[PDB]
Amino acid sequence: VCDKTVEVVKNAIETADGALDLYNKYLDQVIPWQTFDETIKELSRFKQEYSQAASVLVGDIKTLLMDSQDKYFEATQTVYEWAGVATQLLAAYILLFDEYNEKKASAQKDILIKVLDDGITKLNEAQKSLLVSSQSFNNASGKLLALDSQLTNDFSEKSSYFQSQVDKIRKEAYAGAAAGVVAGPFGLIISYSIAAGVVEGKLIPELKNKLKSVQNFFTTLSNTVKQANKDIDAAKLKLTTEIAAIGEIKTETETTRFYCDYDDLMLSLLKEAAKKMINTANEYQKRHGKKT
Repeated sequence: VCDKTVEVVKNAIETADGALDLYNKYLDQVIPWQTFDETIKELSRFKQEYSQAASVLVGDIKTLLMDSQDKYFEATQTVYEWAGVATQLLAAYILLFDEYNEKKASAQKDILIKVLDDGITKLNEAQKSLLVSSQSFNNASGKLLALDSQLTNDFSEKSSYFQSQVDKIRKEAYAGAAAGVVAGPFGLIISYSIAAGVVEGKLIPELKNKLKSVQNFFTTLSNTVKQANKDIDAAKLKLTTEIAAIGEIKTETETTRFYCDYDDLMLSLLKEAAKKMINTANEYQKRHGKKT
């Protein structure tokens, strides 16, 4: 009757492991969290130079990115705790094979069920955080679209904004000395001969270039936020399936007798299945700050 018991336990461990791996090898990897962290820290740059409307957008975008990041870490710390429970519990599971008996088999059953049970609990808590993270990415992406529209309007050659900058640069250059340099918006530095229009219509292309690069930046962020959103959505969807499968597996395990006459292969296969999740959990915790 062993091979059914073996099936159940292997499936239990591998299923739990696969859910953990949706964080460990998917979420932690395919979303550029680090890039987002750098971006958040930079977004206040040049805040006073944006139009009133653009400024509000950029600000709101920053907050929403901070929230998305905060929520992914909230998810991470919940799953971390499960990982820590799983790694110690599965090591005990492995050791209980030593000088096996019916008591130890019963102990193994309690251990597996706890790992599954704690898993369902923690992963479900984590889902709520992932959903919020998702909704903040989504709201951010919408605002990034509005911002792109706002900037096209602002940076348009015939706009009040753009003209207000062209003449500011001109005034400073006429009030300055020849063969100097003039500072513009968003960091721009220009040579006196470009600004004063010694060669007419050659200052504007410099301003256009700067403003376009600002817009290109927000477009790159938009593309990256949109992709992050699909990826987080795909993971949390897949997690809903896996959480439910863990639930069915827990119920089956509860009605499963662990004490049987396992052959050598079966023992090895069971130990290996447990070891693999232990490794996954250790790699996860180490990435998220677990110190030796």
